[PDB]
Amino acid sequence: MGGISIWQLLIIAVIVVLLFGTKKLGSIGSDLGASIKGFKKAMSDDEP
Repeated sequence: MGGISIWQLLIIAVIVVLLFGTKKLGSIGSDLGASIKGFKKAMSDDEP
């Protein structure tokens, strides 16, 4: 924090994605991204 929010993430995410080779996110994000969707989806409901 202290200046890091979406902008830093954007540059970082872009660099990370090209530099990583778009292999990890696709390999880990598959279980990880999915886990959060299930998590967020589970808590997304029953909330204002």
